[PDB]
Amino acid sequence: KETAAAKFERQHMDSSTSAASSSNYCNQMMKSRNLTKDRCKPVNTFVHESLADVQAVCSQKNVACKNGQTNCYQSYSTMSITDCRETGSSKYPNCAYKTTQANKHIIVACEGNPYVPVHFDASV
Repeated sequence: KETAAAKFERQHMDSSTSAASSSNYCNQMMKSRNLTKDRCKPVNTFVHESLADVQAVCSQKNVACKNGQTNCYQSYSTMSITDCRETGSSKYPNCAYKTTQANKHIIVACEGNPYVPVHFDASV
C-alpha cells in the first residue's frame, strides 16, 4: 500500500509551481492528485517548496498536533502554500474548490527512519 510519507507528498507537495496561478488551481490539483476520486476531500493544503525543504521541518520546532500527538513540527520559515476548500456548490463527483494563496508557517507530523512528514496538520 502507499506509504504515509508517499501519501503526504501526493496530497500536499507541489514543487512544480511557485504559487497557485489561477482560481482553478485547486479544482485541477485536487482532481489530478486523486483527492476527489471517492469523495470530495473537504480541505487540503499544497506546499510550493522543494521536498527537501518540507522534509526538513521534521527537524524544526516541535509542537503538539491538533489531535495532541507530539510528533508535530512547525517550520521556522514561512512557505508558499495554497489552501483548497470546498465551495458551497461542490457536489460529488463535481467537486469544486476555492483556491487561496498564502505565505505561512506549516505544521506537519513526522514518522519513520528517515524521519519525514506523514501528515499536514495546519498552516499558521
